[PDB]
Order: sequence, then structure tokens, then C-alpha cells
Amino acid sequence: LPFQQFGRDIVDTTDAVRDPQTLEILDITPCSFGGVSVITPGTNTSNQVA
Amino acid sequence: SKPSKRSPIEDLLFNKVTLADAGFIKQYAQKFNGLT
Ligand SMILES: *[C@@H]1O[C@H](CO)[C@@H](O[C@@H]2O[C@H](CO)[C@@H](O)[C@H](O)[C@H]2NC(C)=O)[C@H](O)[C@H]1NC(C)=O
Ligand SMILES: *[C@@H]1O[C@H](CO)[C@@H](O)[C@H](O)[C@H]1NC(C)=O
Repeated sequence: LPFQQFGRDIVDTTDAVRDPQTLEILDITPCSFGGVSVITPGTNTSNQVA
Repeated sequence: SKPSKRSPIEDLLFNKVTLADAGFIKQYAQKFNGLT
């Protein structure tokens, strides 16, 4: 709407902004993240990991 | 004749139960905030 500056999701987090100069609406996607798992044969066999 | 080779009943069971996470479709909000 003409007066809305940003938007939110169902969990009250920010997901969009209004550019202060161009008034373009921009979605905010979080930067990629995730867990890291290390797969190892065990240090008593080999030191190669994935 | 159907992909996944599930029975008509299994197909119905998957069609009745749906996932509705507060996120968006991802191929692998989408990852919430530190929650995977
Ligand atoms: C002020 O905001 C206006 C937009 O409301 C800016 O004007 C635009 O500038 C871009 C280039 O950066 C042009 O391509 C657009 O056509 C312009 N639109 C209009 C309506 O003028 C303006 O540059 C901003 N800054 C100043 C100092 O006016
Ligand atoms: C990974 O990105 C490529 C980009 O072309 C896309 O074609 C592919 O389907 C993507 N796969 C997954 C699992 O996201």
C-alpha cells in the first residue's frame, strides 16, 4: 500500500522492504546456511574425511 | 502406472496429510532463523 514501508511473515520476521528513493519493493531472502556434518572412517583407519 | 509405485490407498494417505511449515518451497522463511 502507499504507506507501507516493509512487510513480515506469519512469524513476525522481516521479509520485504520499500526502497526509500525508488519505491521498488524488494524481498529479503536469508543468506544460505545449514549444518555441517563431517563423515570420517575414524582416525584409527584413515584421515580422509568428507 | 504411477510414480513412486505406491498403492491407491497409499497415494490417498499422502494426499490427505499435508505439510504446512511456515516457509517456502526449496529444492535442497525457507530456513526460518537458524532452524533447519
Ligand atoms: C528522488 O527520487 C526520485 C524518484 O521519486 C528520483 O528520480 C528518479 O531517478 C532515476 C535515476 O536515478 C530516474 O531513472 C527516474 O526516472 C527518476 N524518476 C523521477 C520520477 O524523477 C531522484 O533521482 C531522487 N533524487 C533526487 C535528488 O531527486
Ligand atoms: C541447483 O542449482 C541448479 C542451477 O542451475 C539447478 O538447476 C538445480 O536444480 C539445483 N538443485 C537443487 C537441489 O537445488
